[PDB]
Amino acid sequence: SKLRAVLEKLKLSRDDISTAAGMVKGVVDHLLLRLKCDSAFRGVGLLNTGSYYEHVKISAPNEFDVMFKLEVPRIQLEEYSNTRAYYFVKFPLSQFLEGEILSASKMLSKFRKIIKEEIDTDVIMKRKSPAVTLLISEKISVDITLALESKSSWPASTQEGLRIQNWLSAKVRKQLRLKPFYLVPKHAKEGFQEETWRLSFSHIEKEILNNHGKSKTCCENKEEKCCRKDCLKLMKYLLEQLKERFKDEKHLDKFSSYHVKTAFFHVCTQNPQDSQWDRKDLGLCFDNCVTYFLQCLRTEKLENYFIPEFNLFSSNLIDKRSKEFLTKQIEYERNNEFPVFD
Ligand SMILES: Nc1ncnc2c1ncn2[C@@H]1O[C@H](COP(=O)(O)OP(=O)(O)NP(=O)(O)O)[C@@H](O)[C@H]1O
Ligand SMILES: Nc1ccc(-c2cc(Cl)c(Cl)c3[nH]c4c(c23)CN(C(=O)CO)CC4)cn1
Ligand SMILES: [Mg+2]
Ligand SMILES: [Mg+2]
Ligand SMILES: [Zn+2]
Repeated sequence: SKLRAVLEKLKLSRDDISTAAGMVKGVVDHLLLRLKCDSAFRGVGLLNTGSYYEHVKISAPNEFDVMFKLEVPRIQLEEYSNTRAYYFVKFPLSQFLEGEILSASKMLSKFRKIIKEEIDTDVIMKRKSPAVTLLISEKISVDITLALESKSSWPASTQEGLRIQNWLSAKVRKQLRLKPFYLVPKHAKEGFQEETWRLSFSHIEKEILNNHGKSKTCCENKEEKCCRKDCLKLMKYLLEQLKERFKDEKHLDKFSSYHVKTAFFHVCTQNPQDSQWDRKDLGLCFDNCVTYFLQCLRTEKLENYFIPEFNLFSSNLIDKRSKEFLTKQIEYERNNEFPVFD
């Protein structure tokens, strides 16, 4: 009942939803119209992503993630430095070519420049993530991310990813792998290799979260109201609260809600049946998520759900001392019934 009461507090107000949805639409629509006038961005289209469009945004609808996707035919990818997730792209995009290489930084710079010049709305741009980040009315943040869309087969680094066959089905895995993949202008470390792009499957994360049960009717009727999204919301709030309490501790700076989202997908793979997420077992299901995440921190292993050889918890990305620090705080919370929720 304590956790149910937490979830009630995390619910988004209907009035805040209605107001925020309109504020975002006015800004997104204006920017799309302007970008389409530029020869380079003429084919841009909207793809809504992230927690709001997955219905796992908590507390307030004050942060929205959108991709401005651009179909680019006939791309050839070259993996950068065995990073598994970062690539060079080769083939009105000639202005962005360095030789045969399509520069992520040059395309992002023009995209940001156009947005900056274009912004009944108070809109400011936050300093230069692949996103151009806007703040509407001092309240609503919007991450606008240029994304190249490729309709080709997914890169080889994904061959063993997306291990959903025992949960969502092999047929679904095959359908999802026929969808496009995206490249966003987030550069690999080098200093950054400023031509490099990063693979993204944010659209598939949304597809899974909004169609998340083994039963096709999961969450469509009162007898099948599972606790999967509630558990992700509680894990997100646990991490948010810890990061806020420890905001002056560097140890928590590199953790993000994507770490809990990725751990959560792995728990769904481990626990594929809807009866393992029954509403009446909320506390146990949340505990399964917390203990799984603790195991990831201890073993220093959290594979990207789509790119298994990309380890989000590698010491190259997050120091061992930082993972041990977060382990200590989560263990204290688990051992004391989550006082950070009170
Ligand atoms: N480290 C990462 N690796 C890959 N994709 C990422 C990473 N961080 C963020 N993303 C993607 O960017 C999207 C938006 O990021 P963000 O707004 O930080 O998180 P979110 O999923 O929307 N949850 P929230 O904290 O509620 O905003 C995520 O849903 C992911 O698809
Ligand atoms: N609309 C979207 C969706 C997906 C991506 C995105 C994609 C990839 Cl592959 C990576 Cl590694 C990413 N890292 C970050 C993001 C991102 C976006 N992001 C936030 O949204 C912070 O609130 C920062 C950090 C970007 N914008
Ligand atoms: Mg978000
Ligand atoms: Mg964001
Ligand atoms: Zn469900």
